[PDB]
Amino acid sequence: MKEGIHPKLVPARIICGCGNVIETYSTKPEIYVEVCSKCHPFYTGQQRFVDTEGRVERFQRRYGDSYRKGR
Amino acid sequence: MLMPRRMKYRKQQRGRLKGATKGGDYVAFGDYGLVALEPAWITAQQIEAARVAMVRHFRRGGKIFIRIFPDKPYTKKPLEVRMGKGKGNVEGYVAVVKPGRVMFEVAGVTEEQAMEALRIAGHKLPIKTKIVRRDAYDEAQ
Amino acid sequence: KFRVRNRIKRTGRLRLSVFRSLKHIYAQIIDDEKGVTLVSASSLALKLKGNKTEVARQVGRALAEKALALGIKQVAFDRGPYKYHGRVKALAEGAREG
Amino acid sequence: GSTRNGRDSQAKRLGVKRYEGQVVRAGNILVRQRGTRFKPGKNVGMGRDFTLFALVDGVVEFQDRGRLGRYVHVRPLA
Amino acid sequence: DVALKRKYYEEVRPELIRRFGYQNVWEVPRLEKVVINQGLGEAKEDARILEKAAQELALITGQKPAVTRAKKSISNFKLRKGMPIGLRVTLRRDRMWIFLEKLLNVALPRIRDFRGLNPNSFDGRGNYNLGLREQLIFPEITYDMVDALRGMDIAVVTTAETDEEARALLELLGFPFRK
Amino acid sequence: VRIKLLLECTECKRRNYATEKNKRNTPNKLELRKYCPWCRKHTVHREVKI
RNA sequence: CUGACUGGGGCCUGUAGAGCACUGAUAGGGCUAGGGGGCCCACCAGCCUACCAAACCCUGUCAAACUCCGAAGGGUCCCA
RNA sequence: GGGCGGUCGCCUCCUAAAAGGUAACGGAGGCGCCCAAAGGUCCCCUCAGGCGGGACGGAAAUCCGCCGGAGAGCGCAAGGGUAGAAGGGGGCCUGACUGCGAGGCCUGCAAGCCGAGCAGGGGCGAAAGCCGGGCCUAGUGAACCGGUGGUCCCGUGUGGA
RNA sequence: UCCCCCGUGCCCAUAGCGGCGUGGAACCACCCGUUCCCAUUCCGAACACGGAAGUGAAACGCGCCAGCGCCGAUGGUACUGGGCGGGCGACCGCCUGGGAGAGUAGGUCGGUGCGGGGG
Ligand SMILES: [Mg+2]
Ligand SMILES: [Mg+2]
Ligand SMILES: [Mg+2]
Ligand SMILES: [Mg+2]
Ligand SMILES: [Mg+2]
Ligand SMILES: [Mg+2]
Ligand SMILES: [Mg+2]
Ligand SMILES: [Mg+2]
Ligand SMILES: [Mg+2]
Ligand SMILES: [Mg+2]
Ligand SMILES: [Mg+2]
Ligand SMILES: [Mg+2]
Ligand SMILES: [Mg+2]
Ligand SMILES: [Mg+2]
Ligand SMILES: [Mg+2]
Ligand SMILES: [Mg+2]
Ligand SMILES: [Mg+2]
Ligand SMILES: [Mg+2]
Repeated sequence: MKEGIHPKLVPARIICGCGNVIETYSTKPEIYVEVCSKCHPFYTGQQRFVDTEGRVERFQRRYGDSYRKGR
Repeated sequence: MLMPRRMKYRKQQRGRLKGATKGGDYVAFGDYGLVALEPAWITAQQIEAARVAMVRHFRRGGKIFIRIFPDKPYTKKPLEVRMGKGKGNVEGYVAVVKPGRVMFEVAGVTEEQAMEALRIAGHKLPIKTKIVRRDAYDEAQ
Repeated sequence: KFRVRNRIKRTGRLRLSVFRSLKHIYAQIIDDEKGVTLVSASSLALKLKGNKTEVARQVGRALAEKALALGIKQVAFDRGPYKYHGRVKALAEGAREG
Repeated sequence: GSTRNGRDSQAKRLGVKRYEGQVVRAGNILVRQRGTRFKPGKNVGMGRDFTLFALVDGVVEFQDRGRLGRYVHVRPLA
Repeated sequence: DVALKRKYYEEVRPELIRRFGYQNVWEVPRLEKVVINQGLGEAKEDARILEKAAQELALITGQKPAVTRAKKSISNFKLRKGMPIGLRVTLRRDRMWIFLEKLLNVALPRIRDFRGLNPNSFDGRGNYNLGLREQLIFPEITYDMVDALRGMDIAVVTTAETDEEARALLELLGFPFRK
Repeated sequence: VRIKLLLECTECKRRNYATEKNKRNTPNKLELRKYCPWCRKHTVHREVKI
């Protein structure tokens, strides 16, 4: 036990982001968002940054056919 | 020459030369062996003078085997110095050998060339050292 | 390989051995360098009471009256694996007196 | 060119002073030992410098047997 | 009390049957202890010891960790005897699951790296140091006592022998895979 | 020698001494001690400058 | 009648001898932490080292200040 | 041979010939100290390394598991011994007492060392039991002349000094 | 008058190490909790207390496996009191007794007391 420096860990409720958070143990009730953020086989939780969010007029096929004109 | 690179103590004693061999009679490495017969010391100059007299004698084949190692420092006082006042300086490490111990063992050298080579290196040593060949006198069961 | 071995000193040459299992306890009194157990009082060999720490009073009176019945007084006490805490088997007869 | 080291300590002169099969009195030193080469048995006491002596008088006996060290046993006479 | 205990009892104990295990009662693998260490971070954060990681650590899991000594004065890293530098704690109870279910669900998001951690960090006899980097940003602590990066180190010790028998447990308990 | 400050402990009420040191370098300043006198039967003892 | 010495019983040692399990040096052989390094490759995605070499295991050794071992003897005590 | 140089005391190992002793201007080294805890009692734990890992990390900081029986440590050089503690951690205390001390080791003598136990009064432990300093061997100096406290013993006819 | 298990011993690695079995009705261990007497540089892991619904997985006992380790015989010298000789020396030879250490055969994974429980 050792009552003393060891606190009682007063109950406080977290804001229940991804289902029910593991319940009232610590007095820190605040997260940013999205406790799990995915089901955790990591189902492509993307926010479409500098990579292929803009896919029009680049990473495309322009300037004619599939380039039979080569030789 | 050669010398042991590390020692517990620098100087040590002499002792006696009795006892038969305390190991080192069976060859177990080569096909021949130069075996001693009289108790004496083997200086590193006697090791070098007998080791050069093999590689300069026979060439291009035959590995030479030495089974002697000097760990006894020969202690000699400087010249024109009276007695006492501590021990002398260390000049060259010597190797104690017993009679019936095999010192030099040629490898890959035939009969008529190994008898000659061990005969040349036999005169570099102050000991009556006869020559033995590979026999069935091993320590196997 | 845990052992404390408070049984190693043996200045007093006559000790009371104590074994506490997790179910019940039992105790003996040994005579040293001879290997003869004089008297003993064992729970579930005489099956005195169910609660394991309430055993110590009745086996203290029982082993005390059997020790005085066998006529040995100057005894001792071991503490080999266990702390002197919880069960005490305190007595007021026999020279252990604790 | 002088003598480097030529001094030596005076011997403290340890050793076994009472062998077994010897009648002793209460207080005889059984062995003067440097370290505890002998472990106390019955009626044997140690001192400051690991010296063990007899507590009672009688015929002494060694080597009850090993696995912990050599034993000294001052056995009384009956 | 109960914190993902249904995933502890009917997602582990019958799941370790028909493909793993010798299917008696106790050689099915389970959790014995999960040690957690500070180890000063990089080096000594101060010349004199300050004992505040016991306070924010007692905030995040509500218990004081023992500040233990140092070894022989090698003095290449100004090593010394005394003035304890340990900050180690095991604390195995249901209080283990009180904090381990918090960091089990809060630490895999809310810190940025490649998605997850090594399945090659398993060791012999199944004791598995997992080794998170820092987490003083979002262990829901709100920047309390920002001295340095000041991470910690976790080892979740299983019971069974092989890495396939701890690997049988841990990502069926919810760990990531292939870094 | 010259660090030990070898001294003797006084009766702290009447007369005797006990002859044991107390270091001046390490701050072992004004160390109380109980010791056995002859007449006063295990009273307290303190230092003296000699 | 205890003595020098001798016979019957114990106890003790670490010398001769022997040995490498301990403390060090060691003639080779195998394995190769790694290092001038790398044939030279989007660097780890290698390959043999006829380059060096840590540590380990064998065939072999040496020791007054090494002993896992260990006499012949000597000392001591009881009886004759 | 003397002078020059080195040494003069104590401890450790060998020389040293298996009891003890044993020399040389023989070899290898240390000391003129230190700890109110580095002491006593009581209660817990077993080390150093190697392997598999780590978040920084030298291949040594700190943590986990296995192997590891003593190759670590025990203030200090070396030897002995030690985990069935003398080693590391914590509580309480100062026996780091006073009067003695049977019986001994060794010694030419002087010295040096062990000391069960008796009384008074303690400390620790519930007790059994231990404690008259330090795990041990070096860390010192006979005698004479005086210094500081107590003792009120003598104090030169008497009382005092 | 016998087997199994638990305490406590003596033999001092022929007792251990490593692998393979096996046992809980019967003790013992494991386990479920901590509520108080108790505790942790931190934690009921180890001490402590209620138990005991589940178990012999781990540990613990018994049984097997000689390689791992250990013990290790008869001869044979090395060595040596004691006596007699040789060699210029380094050092050797004979007799009388004594008698190793390695190595080889082989042995072993225990032997034997006291007090309790069950049949
Ligand atoms: Mg053990
Ligand atoms: Mg203990
Ligand atoms: Mg215990
Ligand atoms: Mg007579
Ligand atoms: Mg006589
Ligand atoms: Mg005789
Ligand atoms: Mg020798
Ligand atoms: Mg020899
Ligand atoms: Mg004899
Ligand atoms: Mg001697
Ligand atoms: Mg002699
Ligand atoms: Mg101490
Ligand atoms: Mg103790
Ligand atoms: Mg005298
Ligand atoms: Mg000390
Ligand atoms: Mg007058
Ligand atoms: Mg007058
Ligand atoms: Mg000559």
